[PDB]
Amino acid sequence: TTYADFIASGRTGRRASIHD
Amino acid sequence: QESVKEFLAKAKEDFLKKWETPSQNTAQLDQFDRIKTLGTGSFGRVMLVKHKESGNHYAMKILDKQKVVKLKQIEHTLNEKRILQAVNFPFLVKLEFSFKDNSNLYMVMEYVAGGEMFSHLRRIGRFSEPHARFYAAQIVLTFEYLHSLDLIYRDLKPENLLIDQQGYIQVTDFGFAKRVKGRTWTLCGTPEYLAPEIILSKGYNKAVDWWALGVLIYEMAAGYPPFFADQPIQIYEKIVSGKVRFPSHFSSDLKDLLRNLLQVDLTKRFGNLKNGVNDIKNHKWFATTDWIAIYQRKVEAPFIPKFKGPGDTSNFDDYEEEEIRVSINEKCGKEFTEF
Ligand SMILES: Nc1ncnc2c1ncn2[C@@H]1O[C@H](COP(=O)(O)OP(=O)(O)OP(=O)(O)O)[C@@H](O)[C@H]1O
Ligand SMILES: [Mg+2]
Ligand SMILES: [Mg+2]
Repeated sequence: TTYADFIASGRTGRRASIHD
Repeated sequence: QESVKEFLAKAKEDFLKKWETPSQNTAQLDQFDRIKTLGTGSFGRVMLVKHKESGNHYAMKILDKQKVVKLKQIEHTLNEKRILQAVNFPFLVKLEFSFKDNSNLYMVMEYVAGGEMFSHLRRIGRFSEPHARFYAAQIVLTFEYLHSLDLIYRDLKPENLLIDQQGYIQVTDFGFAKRVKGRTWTLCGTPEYLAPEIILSKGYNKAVDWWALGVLIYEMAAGYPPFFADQPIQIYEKIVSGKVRFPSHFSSDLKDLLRNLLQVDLTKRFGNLKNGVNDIKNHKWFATTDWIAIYQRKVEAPFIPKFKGPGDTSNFDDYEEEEIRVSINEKCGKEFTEF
């Protein structure tokens, strides 16, 4: 499922902002 | 809709007064006992603190001046404080004090003890559409307010939205907020929430906030973002494609709203058309939304965080703690004169 693929992925925790 | 344009007009005049003459130096470090880190960032951290004289709790964002200069973030940092001290709105976190010392810049905000929307969303999995709509409505009003002041927010995401004791949203993290009347070009934001025109280095305007609202609503209702992968470059490929698939449980009205917010073509994106924010406020997905009642915070919240006292941090993750160092020599005084 899409949810299962998300939860198994590397970006499910807090996401930092970016700039450059 | 006549009450609101008169409200915005008066709002712009008090904002402009503070924008033109910002407050400075309204407290000092030893007036606060530092208790716990609530979050960290590239240039420092946010700590729960207790103000000695009043006993009130606050969230103190601490920025290392030398590191801000090193990473060429002076303008963004000065933007953040100049804008936050000048705004006033029921869903924006309040800046209560600010000051600097030899080493650091300090922004002391009201402490929003309910924690990040992010934590609650990941814990519960996803929000039902009325729950998601209650939050979305607050962001719609808040962007209406900010954009009327020629401000662009540029970092909407559940990590930057706090839930207060009433269950309402408080927007924090003005680190990329900018007052601009033209287009602007900085690549900044958070990968999953970047509009296509940011990625494509086209120049962009306030419409990127409305795109981000589309991403936020999707993530709140689905429990995962519309564009995800393990690395940003892969996320960017998906965003610019603009192909979006919706969960089977999304209502027809929600899918329609999102097709219009997650619109890759600037010409067609809701929030950016001739009717502006009213295209959003009048969309069928918001038919049950009493916009004035939301603004007045009279709608019952779908969720209320439990707090065991002022100073409770149970709704926040734990972070590694660090001594706050203040040099006996002034660092970067000229760079941050106006702070
Ligand atoms: N007023 C506040 N009350 C309670 N917690 C807060 C408050 N402001 C910030 N925080 C907490 O501290 C965290 C970091 O704050 P903030 O997002 O301003 O830092 P940042 O370094 O700009 O992060 P980024 O740019 O990576 O999103 C927030 O995500 C939130 O968990
Ligand atoms: Mg943040
Ligand atoms: Mg930030």
